[PDB]
Amino acid sequence: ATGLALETKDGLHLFGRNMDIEYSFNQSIIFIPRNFKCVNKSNKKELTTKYAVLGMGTIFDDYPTFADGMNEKGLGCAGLNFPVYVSYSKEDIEGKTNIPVYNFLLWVLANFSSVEEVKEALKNANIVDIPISENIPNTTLHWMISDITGKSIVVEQTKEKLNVFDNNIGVLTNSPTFDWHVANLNQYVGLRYNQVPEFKLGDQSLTALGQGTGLVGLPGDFTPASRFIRVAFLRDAMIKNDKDSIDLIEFFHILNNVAMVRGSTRTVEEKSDLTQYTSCMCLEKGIYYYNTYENNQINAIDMNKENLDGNEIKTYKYNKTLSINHVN
Amino acid sequence: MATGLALETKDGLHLFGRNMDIEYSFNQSIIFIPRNFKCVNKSNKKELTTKYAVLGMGTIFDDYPTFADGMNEKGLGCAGLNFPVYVSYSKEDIEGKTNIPVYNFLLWVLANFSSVEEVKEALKNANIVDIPISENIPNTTLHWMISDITGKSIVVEQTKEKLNVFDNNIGVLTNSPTFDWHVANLNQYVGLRYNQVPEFKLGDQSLTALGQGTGLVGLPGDFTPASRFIRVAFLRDAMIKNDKDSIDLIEFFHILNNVAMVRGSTRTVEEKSDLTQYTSCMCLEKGIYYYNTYENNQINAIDMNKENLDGNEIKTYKYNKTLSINHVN
Amino acid sequence: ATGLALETKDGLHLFGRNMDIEYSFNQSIIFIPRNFKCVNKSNKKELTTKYAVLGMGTIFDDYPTFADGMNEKGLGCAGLNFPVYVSYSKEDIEGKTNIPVYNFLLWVLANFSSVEEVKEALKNANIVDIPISENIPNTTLHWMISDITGKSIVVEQTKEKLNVFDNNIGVLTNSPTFDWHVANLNQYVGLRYNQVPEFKLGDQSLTALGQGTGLVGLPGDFTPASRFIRVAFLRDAMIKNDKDSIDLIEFFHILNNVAMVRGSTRTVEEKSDLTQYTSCMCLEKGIYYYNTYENNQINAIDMNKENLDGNEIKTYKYNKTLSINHVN
Amino acid sequence: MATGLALETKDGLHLFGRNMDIEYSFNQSIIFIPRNFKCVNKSNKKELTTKYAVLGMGTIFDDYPTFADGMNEKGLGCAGLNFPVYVSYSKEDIEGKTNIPVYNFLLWVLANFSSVEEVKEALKNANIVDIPISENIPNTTLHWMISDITGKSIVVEQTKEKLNVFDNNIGVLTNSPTFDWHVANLNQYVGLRYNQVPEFKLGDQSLTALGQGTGLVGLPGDFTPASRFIRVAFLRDAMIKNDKDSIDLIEFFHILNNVAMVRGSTRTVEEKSDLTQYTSCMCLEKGIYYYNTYENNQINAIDMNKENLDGNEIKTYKYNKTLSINHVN
Repeated sequence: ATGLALETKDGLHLFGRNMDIEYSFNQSIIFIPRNFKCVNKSNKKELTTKYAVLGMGTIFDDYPTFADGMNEKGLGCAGLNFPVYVSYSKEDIEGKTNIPVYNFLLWVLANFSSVEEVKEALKNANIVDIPISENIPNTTLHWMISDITGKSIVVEQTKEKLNVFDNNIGVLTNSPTFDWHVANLNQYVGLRYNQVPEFKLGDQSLTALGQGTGLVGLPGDFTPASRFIRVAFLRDAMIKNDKDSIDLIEFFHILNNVAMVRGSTRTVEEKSDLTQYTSCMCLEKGIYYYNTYENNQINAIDMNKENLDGNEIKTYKYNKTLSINHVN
Repeated sequence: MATGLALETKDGLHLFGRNMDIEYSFNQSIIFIPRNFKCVNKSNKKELTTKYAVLGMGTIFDDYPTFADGMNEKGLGCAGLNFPVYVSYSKEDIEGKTNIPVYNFLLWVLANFSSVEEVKEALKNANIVDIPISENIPNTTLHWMISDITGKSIVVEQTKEKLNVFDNNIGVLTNSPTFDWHVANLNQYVGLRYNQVPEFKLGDQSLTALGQGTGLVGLPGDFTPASRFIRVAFLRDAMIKNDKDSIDLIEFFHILNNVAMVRGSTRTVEEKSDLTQYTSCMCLEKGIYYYNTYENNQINAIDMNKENLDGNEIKTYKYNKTLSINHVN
Repeated sequence: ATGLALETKDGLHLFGRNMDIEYSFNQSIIFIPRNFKCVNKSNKKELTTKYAVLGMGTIFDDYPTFADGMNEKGLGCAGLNFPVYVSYSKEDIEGKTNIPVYNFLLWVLANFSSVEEVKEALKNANIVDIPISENIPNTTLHWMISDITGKSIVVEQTKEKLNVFDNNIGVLTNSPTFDWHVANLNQYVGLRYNQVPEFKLGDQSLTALGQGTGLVGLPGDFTPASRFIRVAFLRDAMIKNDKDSIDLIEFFHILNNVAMVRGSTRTVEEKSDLTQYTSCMCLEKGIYYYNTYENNQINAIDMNKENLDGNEIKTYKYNKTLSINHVN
Repeated sequence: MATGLALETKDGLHLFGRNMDIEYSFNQSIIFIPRNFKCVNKSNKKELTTKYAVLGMGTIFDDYPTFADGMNEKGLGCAGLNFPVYVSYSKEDIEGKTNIPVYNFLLWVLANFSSVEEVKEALKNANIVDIPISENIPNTTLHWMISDITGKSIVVEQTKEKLNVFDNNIGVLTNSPTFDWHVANLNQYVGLRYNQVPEFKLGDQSLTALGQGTGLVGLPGDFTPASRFIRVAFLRDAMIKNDKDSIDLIEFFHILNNVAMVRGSTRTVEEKSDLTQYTSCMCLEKGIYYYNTYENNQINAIDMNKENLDGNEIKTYKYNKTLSINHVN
């Protein structure tokens, strides 16, 4: 799983993700209008949305849970895998605003409008390991949150406390912790985007045989660490050199580089780990762009073309049928 | 440029295409040439009458077509990839050989021959000469990949000594150094593993895998011809080994997406961004030319069978640079 | 700077280091006998040794400061560079056992006999930034401590508190923090010591053209992180496969691999960064083995061949003259 | 095996030697042969009378010497390194050529020739034949490096087609693939920097160097012939570029120590540990053979000028495997 935040040539903010899994999770695009009451049948817990929500997820006993999404105010949140360094409390903690793991994403999007608003509420917050339904256990997760100011934060609950890191890298991946990755970036300060044409090795002259010689040392594998490295420097390079050319498609070019291909990443259960879908949320415009592994054409769902004061949940069929434009 | 790829689908169809990695636009369009079309080079008066119908990406200077990558009606496909050094074109013609200009080699293969085996025989007494398409447009240093409906592919490189015709059992191609160098370089990566390594007992310390893809650690991530060659070769192999039965059109694109250049991270000495301008994919049996671009990632299809193969006009199609979004609601 | 701990084929414990610097620090081997009073002229601070000390260091106004050394009871300590993540308090902290940076190494060796003894005292301890002399500022440091039990710890004072990590890796380098390096090891679980002879790449057969194919992916550079990786896996490989063959010279073979060579590592001041010396302490026998960049022959100083109840500091000239054995 | 290295000291003396990377012992000792010594192979009755005095590492089977690496009185040095594939020895003799057995090539160079230029000319009509030193001891697949007091070095590799004699402007050598492959592989690492990169501004995030040697990130750390070749080549270059005036005997060892194999980390398929058994260094002008071992790291010197160069006996010296400690007190 890879998370990305970007700013277009005309002020707009793009925030999305790569979902990297070896399976399906019955996912669909889910729309929730303003003032919508949600009741969990299992534990009788209630949530009424203050803002309209649009994102990817699934529904259990009429209860919506999200993998990533955005609200009407331009706040976006993505839930990425966090294998070993995560730590949830099994029961509620007194004083703290206790949030069930499955419900954290919705809680961010339904209640708040800005990154700052989320920051403040998260000071007295705690993630509790209570499942959505009794035999549907919570997954190991950590979240990236971004808004229309261009600022992004990272939520990671360790054994010590709930950490809210400022994300000045603009990207998130998976384990280890965020501070580990930021420090790991220092190991790669020798990388150069500019072409290195020649090298004088004494009597022998060494000439570059192709482009991209200045990046030799970049890891090519699909581990969380390597993917963090690639996506961070690819992003940096684009901002530095081609800021005026950043539009919707550039978001996908960066993430495609860290996308898992069928066959190359095999689990111990002998399944192929794929980048099943890539989403991108235009926060200002309230549009959920996404494409899948089977169908690469960008599909757009606009929340402003729905009734935000509606009474029902609207869902959209996950598109896994390749769409080709026939020229002749 | 470039990365070349050949692949066999679950239904047993053969896909052959390429990435084009240049930092500019060469005014390209998709060119179609019918059977028995006489192509007249106005600069040097050289004729070419096509035996088979031809379709692919290229450009036209003075009514004369030249290809970067294409295919014919017989399911023979050819792609032209950059080859900086290690290539020597004969300045003047050679006596006894079949003298073929650099710009014209690609069309020569597609217009005259139906199969790879037919090309191999004809290339025994062949030479590539350094004659420009016009006066002011010099020839680019090129090397080619040719594939057909049998599943076999060849690499054609002209060195100072001779014109080499390698067998391509890897199914891939990039750029300099020579093909034989790249094959030998694969041996460095015999320790790569597609399977997950979950743990390692470091004496007293237990090391557990942080995420997926630990076996492929050591793979290069950069965009040099060599590093791109290794990635595309092993990614391909992995898909054949584990998922032979799921190979289809879009799998071709996923493989090449990994070795695709991104804006900003590959900067030429003339401070310009090198990008994967377009990715083409030719379904050889069906004669359909699929392609997307850096600007528009939707695959566009151009079927040559929908045209009159006995026509008398070269037909072109505009190069799509406008993103095609599907508005769901 | 690289630190290493090892166990011989016959029970003995070897602990030492690589000193990687672009300069000289007027270093010499320093011997201190039992019950020796040390008075700092600058700040009038006092220290009387409970145990005899032997190690590498220098002397300012009759005050000894150590880079690495051991005591008579078999406790060893090495002080390695810790650039950015270190944090010393400028003044003393009440309650805590405040220790000046320059004096920490001696404080460990003079007062305690075992790793456990040091662990206990370090619970209420703090490192204070007080210089040895007014214009001789303290360096950014973190320490590895090991004894005759085979156990090793790592002392790192961050902004939060004083951390004592259990070193089950048997090695130490430089920044980032120890927990960062231990986590970074997970990225390299795919490494194999065993030869990978062939690979079936479909119709093409790939055959190994030399030995050591299973290690492809190992970093070759001389950064603290890469050197941590190499030295940790080289150590592991030796324990696993050739435990019965581990003697004194094996210690040097491991560290030589991570040793800096003249010319390759240039500082911003255009100086060549070298592995100036490599020390190795046989903790049981009380022998300080070491060799330098100029002279590679192992030189041995035995503390038991000195008067441990003596009255003076004994020093030994740092050997930088190559010693060759003439066979004929 | 192996890694070969040539280096020029501050005083202008020429050092040539090698690492030997085998997982066993081949009963080796330092062999000395005086002028005009007749070496008689008892198995196949072939003669060799030396023109110059010879010294180096090797072994003796049936009173006949064979070298792994050595030098002569004239300052010509030669080393034999492993060459798994890409080498083809002629099974039987070739008509017209100078037929030289594999085991005998090293001594042939040192006994008959004084300079590299003299060797080059003689190698024009030369061939390496696959004749064993005895009946039951087969020839190892080898390739050689020859250097002299001029500072010039050559690489000699016999392929299926011809006997190649490359110029060595890198001053280094390892093993398979061929020399020309390794030279081309250096081009992949043009972005390596000996100088420290202190910082990198990643937009909003400031990245500062954790330690020293950030420019050389991307360098391979493993012990394959290729990875060893790259490290030894650039480490050498760095020392010449920045510290030309500090080059002396021990600098030779520091360079090779980096590409030296450590016990346990290089495991053969026969589950044995591959080690750098010995590291030799020949001072060509002075005729002194310096060497250390895996067991004893102290450099041992054997001066050939201290012997009677007009002697009538082959003289040997025991291979030192006992650690030499200097007891200070």
